[PDB]
Amino acid sequence: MMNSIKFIFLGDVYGKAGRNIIKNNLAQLKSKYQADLVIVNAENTTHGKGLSLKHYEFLKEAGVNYITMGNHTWFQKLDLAVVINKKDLVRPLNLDTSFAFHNLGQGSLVFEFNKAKIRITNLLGTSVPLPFKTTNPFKVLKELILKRDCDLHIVDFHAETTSEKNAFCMAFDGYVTTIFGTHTHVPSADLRITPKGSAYITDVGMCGPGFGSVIGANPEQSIRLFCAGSREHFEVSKCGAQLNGVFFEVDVNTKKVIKTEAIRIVEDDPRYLKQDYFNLI
Ligand SMILES: [Fe+3]
Ligand SMILES: [Fe+3]
Repeated sequence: MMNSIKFIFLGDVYGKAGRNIIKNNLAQLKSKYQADLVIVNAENTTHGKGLSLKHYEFLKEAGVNYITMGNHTWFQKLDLAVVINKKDLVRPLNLDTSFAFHNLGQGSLVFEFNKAKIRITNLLGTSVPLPFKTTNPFKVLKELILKRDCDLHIVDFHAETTSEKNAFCMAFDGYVTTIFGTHTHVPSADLRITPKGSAYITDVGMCGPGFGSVIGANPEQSIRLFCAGSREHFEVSKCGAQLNGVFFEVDVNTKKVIKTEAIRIVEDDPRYLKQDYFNLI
């Protein structure tokens, strides 16, 4: 018989484009994989940064069960007290006490699902430039692990560097169920069940604007930044869309990952064809 739990983890939700492609495909995907639970990083949901209450309910009504965040966790000030306090939402645990919000919400949570105590933890890589101070991710997660209270442990490591990501993978490989990297907005072809029985991927990717955008932003301001050096406001792209995620199923008994598959959907937009960014635009 052997009962397992089938999950679906989606990368950084970015703007209206990300919101829409998830609403239009989650049911189908949930059905295709017979998924039991859906987890998503929603750090870029509202206007490319943070999550409004309105958008939190949207994701919730779209089928999302749990949410992890990142460096833009606290941008939507108006509803943060209410949003990040949501019981099924986890923010970076890795926060230094000098930072306001160091105690606003959960950095890790536990719930049980069919004879299984499941833990979801979110952390910030030391390689990510932040306006505030953070504690060491490696040390923090190690201490949490030594607390030994969970059969499954899902980790969303929001980091910038491939070296920090893989060093993290090497450090906690068998001590956790999954180590999924996020933050670069580009999926890696890294996905696999590790030699120790965990699931790993350098970066899940993003759920937001598609080809014709720069990591979710309008190309114009981006090209200018890298050319002239102008600091002109970033703008959310409305060009097409992409959905990136990971499907994985554990085994409640051995609590080892038994299967993994990368999930990807790309929608091109004809409006990109009319663009001529070459005129360093
Ligand atoms: Fe992001
Ligand atoms: Fe980020």
